Amino acid sequence: GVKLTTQAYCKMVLHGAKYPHCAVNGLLVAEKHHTLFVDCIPLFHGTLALAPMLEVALTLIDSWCKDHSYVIAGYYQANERVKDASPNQVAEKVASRIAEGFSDTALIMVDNTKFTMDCVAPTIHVYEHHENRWRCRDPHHDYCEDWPEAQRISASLLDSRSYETLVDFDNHLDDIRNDWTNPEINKAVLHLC
Amino acid sequence: PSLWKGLVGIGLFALAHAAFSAAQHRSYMRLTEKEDESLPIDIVLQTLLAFAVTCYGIVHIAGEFKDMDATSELKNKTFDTLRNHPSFYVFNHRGRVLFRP
Repeated sequence: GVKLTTQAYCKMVLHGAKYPHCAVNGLLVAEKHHTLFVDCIPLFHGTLALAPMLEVALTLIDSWCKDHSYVIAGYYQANERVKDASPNQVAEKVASRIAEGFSDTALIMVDNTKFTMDCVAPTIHVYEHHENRWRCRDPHHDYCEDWPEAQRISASLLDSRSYETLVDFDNHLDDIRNDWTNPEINKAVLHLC
Repeated sequence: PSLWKGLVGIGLFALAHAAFSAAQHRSYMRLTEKEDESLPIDIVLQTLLAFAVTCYGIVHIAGEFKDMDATSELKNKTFDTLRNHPSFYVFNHRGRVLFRP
């Protein structure tokens, strides 16, 4: 297991729900169970098979994490079709690039079928790097620090229509004054426990 | 706002009143058969003021100009609204699942 925290799960769900018709992806950081994640940074939505902006975002996020003593350890993606949950070339390339700087990196795929309103399941598939390929390490595990609190908080945030304030890196490139660290979501998840 | 319509209406009404006054004065004068050609000054002042006010009011309602530079309204356009093609919409995504599955 990887034991995702609550903030990362809530931000991932909010980013996935903000643009239902598009494909979204972001980054997962961890502090320098197995490897406890701290939070996630949503990167892009729409068309994802383009190099330069992804490279710029990776460099900026890596520098910011290095300043605050973090390390990029996971990559989460969600496709567009409701019946498609397998990794593509872009996700494999990015995860392989990340793996060279940090061991046992995670490839997270969001499952659209289990994307219910409040909760039915963690709706997450976790892939681990074995030799030169990736395998679905899914022994029906619990990849969360505490499932009930996390699902309750995610359901409350979704019901409160709080995804209209989430801002990713694309919105930061559109207007510089936006913030990709999302302090409002952190405050909301701190107050709502 | 909408005050210019009232202003132009008042100007037109004043011009019509001046026209009626001038016609009535001419009709009265032709009765007495006086060849002095006396045009009262107040009527001239009233009609000139009404014409000036009406023209000033009507010059402010014709519309507003627009820049001829073709790259002026695209400074705020973003790629979020440019990638949406209404003719190729597909409703097979996670939006249906999230809202009343």
